[PDB]
Amino acid sequence: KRLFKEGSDVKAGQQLYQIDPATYEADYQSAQANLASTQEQAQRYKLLVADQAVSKQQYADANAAYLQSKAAVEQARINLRYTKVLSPISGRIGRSAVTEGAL
Amino acid sequence: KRLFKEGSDVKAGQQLYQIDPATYEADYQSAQANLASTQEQAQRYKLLVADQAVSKQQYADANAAYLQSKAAVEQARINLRYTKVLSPISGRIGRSAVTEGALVTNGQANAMATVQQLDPIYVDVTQPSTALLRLRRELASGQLERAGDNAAKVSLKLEDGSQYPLEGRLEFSEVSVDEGTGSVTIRAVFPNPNNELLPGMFVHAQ
Amino acid sequence: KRLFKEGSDVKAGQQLYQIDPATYEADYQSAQANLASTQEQAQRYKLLVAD
Amino acid sequence: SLKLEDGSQYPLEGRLEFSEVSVDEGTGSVTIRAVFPNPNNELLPGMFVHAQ
Repeated sequence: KRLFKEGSDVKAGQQLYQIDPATYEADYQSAQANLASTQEQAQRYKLLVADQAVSKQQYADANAAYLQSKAAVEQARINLRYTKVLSPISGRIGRSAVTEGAL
Repeated sequence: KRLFKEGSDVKAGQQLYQIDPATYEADYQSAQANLASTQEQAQRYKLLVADQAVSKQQYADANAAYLQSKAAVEQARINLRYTKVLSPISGRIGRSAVTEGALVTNGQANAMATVQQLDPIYVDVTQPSTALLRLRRELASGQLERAGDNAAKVSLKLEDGSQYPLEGRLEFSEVSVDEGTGSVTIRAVFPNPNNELLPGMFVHAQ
Repeated sequence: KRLFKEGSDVKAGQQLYQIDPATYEADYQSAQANLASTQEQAQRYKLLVAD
Repeated sequence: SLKLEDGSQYPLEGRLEFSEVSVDEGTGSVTIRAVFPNPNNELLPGMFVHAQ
């Protein structure tokens, strides 16, 4: 959708466009699922090496994936956020040089 | 299939194309099968740790796969949904630049079809910034037939010279300015219920 | 469910139990989805080698 | 005050800041900016005008 009237007045921070978020929203929820998982996995292993119950290697590999996840999620979050195009400033906005459905 | 007549009228939300859903529909059903499985597996293990019957590790790995599945299904669902191309808006759709049996890719540059709303229809008029101010005044006073909160009533004279049977509003809100020539462009809105008016016509608002 | 009264009379062919079909029913629909897919894929390719 | 290209006299009055904004080192000319209020959008960019 292109939620603004060509020639109208918009406020800085106002959503001007909406990029189909279906998948971004999807990847993000996916990412978070993963993180929630790995995080736990790690936090647990962190107490097992503490008791020799698990090799330093294992806990390493664990905390390794945990970081990877945390990383992925943040990146997912950012892309999702960008699906809502906003107006950098406040002023009069003109014609939309892009058509709905455009790519 | 390409379920629409080139040159016809489509309603927003109307299926315009149908991408072979064979595999997507297949992957989706597949995904759901998997989820249905892992989900149960997890829900069970959740009661086993509750009774030490199973290590926290196992229940973890379980709920882990469960989440992965739930994830996959949702993604499957979305792709399947996209196999049914729909019209973003209501209007007149032209000639499909894609024929049944063709291969289409998500991200492809060229666009399959193009819909257009032609009723009402705009008439882009360009005047010198000064001239627009003038009329804006003539409106504020009364020298002009107030059409709306900020528009004047206007008639249209086609290129051939004929008088367009209907009357439209000429909104004074600027839509674009040519900082170069300093010219302004405003829009008139006329009714076009019989599609007598088409884009590109050179006309004159009176 | 265990749809029968202990001590009752049952007829041969009568459902006596019901195992949660949730997944089986799921795998089956899944399977058919797949087949419907591959089948088409094949039937098409059968005419392409032909040419 | 501002006088439009049609000769009209823009009602509102504005500031003419003297801090230079740019210099055409070629012609040595200097460019400064006036700041007028435009609450009704009567004023649009690209208008050739005179600051009085």
